[PDB]
Amino acid sequence: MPYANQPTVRITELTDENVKFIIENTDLAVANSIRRVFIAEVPIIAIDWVQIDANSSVLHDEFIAHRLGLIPLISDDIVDKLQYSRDCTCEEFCPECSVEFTLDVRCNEDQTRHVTSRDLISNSPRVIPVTSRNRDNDPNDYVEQDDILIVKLRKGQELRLRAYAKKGFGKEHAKWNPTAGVAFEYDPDNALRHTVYPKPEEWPKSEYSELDEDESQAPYDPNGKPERFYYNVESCGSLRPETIVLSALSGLKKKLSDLQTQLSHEIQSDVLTIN
Amino acid sequence: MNAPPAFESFLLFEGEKKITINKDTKVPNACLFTINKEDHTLGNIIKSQLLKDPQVLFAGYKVPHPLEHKIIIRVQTTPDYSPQEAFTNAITDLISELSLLEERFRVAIKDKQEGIE
Amino acid sequence: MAGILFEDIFDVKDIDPEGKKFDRVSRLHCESESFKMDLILDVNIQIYPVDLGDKFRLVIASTLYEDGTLDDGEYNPTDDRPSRADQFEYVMYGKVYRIEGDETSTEAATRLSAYVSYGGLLMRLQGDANNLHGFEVDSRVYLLMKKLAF
Amino acid sequence: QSLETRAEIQELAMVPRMIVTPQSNRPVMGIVQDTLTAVRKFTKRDVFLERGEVMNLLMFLSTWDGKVPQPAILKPRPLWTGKQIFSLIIPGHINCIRTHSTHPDDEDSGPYKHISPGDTKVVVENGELIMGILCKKSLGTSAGSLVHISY
Amino acid sequence: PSNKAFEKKFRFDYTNERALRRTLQEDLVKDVLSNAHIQNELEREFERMREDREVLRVIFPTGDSKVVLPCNLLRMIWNAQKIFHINPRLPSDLHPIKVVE
Amino acid sequence: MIIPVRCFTCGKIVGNKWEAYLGLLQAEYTEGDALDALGLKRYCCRRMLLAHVDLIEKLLNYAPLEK
Ligand SMILES: [Zn+2]
Ligand SMILES: [Zn+2]
Repeated sequence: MPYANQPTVRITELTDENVKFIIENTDLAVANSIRRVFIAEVPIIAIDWVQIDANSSVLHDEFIAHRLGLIPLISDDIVDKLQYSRDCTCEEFCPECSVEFTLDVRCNEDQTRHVTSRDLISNSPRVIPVTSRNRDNDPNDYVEQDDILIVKLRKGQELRLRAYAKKGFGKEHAKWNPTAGVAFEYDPDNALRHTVYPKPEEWPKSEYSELDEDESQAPYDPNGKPERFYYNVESCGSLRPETIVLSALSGLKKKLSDLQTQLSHEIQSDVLTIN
Repeated sequence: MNAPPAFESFLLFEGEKKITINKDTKVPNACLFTINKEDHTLGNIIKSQLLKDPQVLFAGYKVPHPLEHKIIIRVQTTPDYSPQEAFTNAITDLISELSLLEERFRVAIKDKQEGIE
Repeated sequence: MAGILFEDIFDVKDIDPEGKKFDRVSRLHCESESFKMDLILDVNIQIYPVDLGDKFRLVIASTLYEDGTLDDGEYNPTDDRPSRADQFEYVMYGKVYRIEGDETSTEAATRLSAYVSYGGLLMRLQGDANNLHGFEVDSRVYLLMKKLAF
Repeated sequence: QSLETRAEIQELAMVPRMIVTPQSNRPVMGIVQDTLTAVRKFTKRDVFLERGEVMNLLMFLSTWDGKVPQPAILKPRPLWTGKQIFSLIIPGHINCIRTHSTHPDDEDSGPYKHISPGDTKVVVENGELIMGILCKKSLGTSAGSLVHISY
Repeated sequence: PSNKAFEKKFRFDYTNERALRRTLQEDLVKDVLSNAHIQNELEREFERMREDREVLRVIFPTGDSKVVLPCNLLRMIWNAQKIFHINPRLPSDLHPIKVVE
Repeated sequence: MIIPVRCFTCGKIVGNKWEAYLGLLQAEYTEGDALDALGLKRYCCRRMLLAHVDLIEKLLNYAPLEK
């Protein structure tokens, strides 16, 4: 339609972790809905079934199962071709809808052993390993760098289990969050008066509020509308930041186009003559 | 264990339609859409695209209850244009802005940034 | 153009009486150029920054389209009829709820005060030759402020 | 466990009938906590709403007429005052002056000083809120609250 | 309070002070100013009001005017005025005897 | 009982930063600087680690890791 504006993007900054950008000339409802997709709708792989062969550790089993689900997983190369479990024709699991992990450790040593993310092995090809320690040459590598201490073991304890990771999205459980956090900010100088400051001098100025550099603090304009939203998406590490954004928009496109097909389905099946 | 299974928050049931349209009994050229298993994320944005249109007299949505996944969208248009076509255009236009946003973001990434992969 | 019930250019005596105030509303105290009328009116100071010392032109009418009823509103953006002065800078819609004047003795009916309510924003007007246009029933009054003169 | 006791309950002990208690002919139940604070804050006549939010509030209301009211401010841009949207909520056309006794003003001698509307005192007429701010004395378990008159 | 004040506010005068010969407020009632019977019956009404006022002073010696009673007659009159669109400045259209009976 | 994978409030993974922290405190008495080097900017992620108590260490010491 003629009244759709071309918004606009600018990437301010990009790292292996963060992606920080500005969206301009668009609606807040768009900005807010797109921020919500970054959390909930972007799909990923995380452990979903844990089968415990032997567990002599001082942590109870369901605790091991909890810590273990929550650990992060690379998915970028494979999260797309993977299908959803319920949709897949197979009974239980298969190579085509899930990937398998195996963990086997025993404390035969006199010193306390730690159980870590590297000790967890993918029966699936090393296309989808755990986040930490693989292709590395990583300056983020410090001391142990176990990514997670699944448990500690004293001389005599042992741990054997199987796990099946599956594709799903954050609306269903928090283990599937593809974000470390999501900053969102709009109209930093409070031109539009969406908040009303009592004694405005008592508030600090963000890094986006530098415009008048002065201390005049918030010049008013009532003819304005919300424009130019600032973002800073931050990667949990399990999916690189730009891929989070591109997959979010596509998923949102997929969800919208589908609602259009059902709305079409109303005009095709049960001919739209009710109203 | 009186808690519902978490998938039910978003998975469609085989005995329910994705969308339903009912006519208003009060005023003409009003319509009521029921969207099942879809929260504020879809609803808030479709409300805004309808408000953006200049021929929409009224547009709004309500999620009747937190515990029940369902939203309703009521729309009222001028005595000339039908509310269904406005809804069709509202998504299609929204599809167009988001596609252009995805295009513009991707090309923006295509800037000589060296950590794109 | 709407049929005119009342029309005059007023000058502002004060913008903050007693001082209790609020914010985003201000209570005007005014005096008419015909000096036979007085006026008190609440206004949205946030979007229409008025100031003391300048004469403002105000008009009040019960209609917009030609010279007939229309209070059925929902206001309808789609109307394109140039019947509206629309050239005015500040417009408010409301009803008149109360009117007052000496009404006891011989003749009585001496001058007149009218009380109006624009959605919670109040107005008080005093007069005499405006008795044909005042009520304590009937909604549909529009308050137009324009030009702010020179 | 039968239609007979279900009939008896529906007619005698059903909650909506239990509003005004025969102990002291007043409301047993009124608008309480946050909503009560939120009503005061909403009815102050410095509160203005733009087309988008008014429609959403209209949307949450049940027995809405279907017609959208004309905003108390036409220009530069349409705005509805808070009193105006509260006034759709009042059923039919009940009436009551006062029924505020809010801290406001100057008890005993302020209303006698010009009736400079002072906005404090609440007046409702023909089912529309004309002026004032709503509080526990208007909305609460009061003898003359809006709620009592509505019943 | 004040017997004189009660008399002033309640009594329907017939001597008609030169303030619009009954043609103020009331309408055609200017035509029933010449009626003897209507004068005696209202004079009878006022006679009951002095006797009621006397009994009511015995019932409530303390002098409180707050009593529990049904209907709330005054709010009803307001509901009545508001709906029929009654303008209190316009002249009346009501016969006093219709009211008393 | 051992530091949780991912901070409650937001999600930033945090168990990985525990072993690193005991090393920094041994090196320096700068809890401010220690938390900073680990990258725990915002304080929700910071309370997580700053307020943890590693009970596991006392718990492991029982011999009978056999029942
Ligand atoms: Zn499968
Ligand atoms: Zn955190």
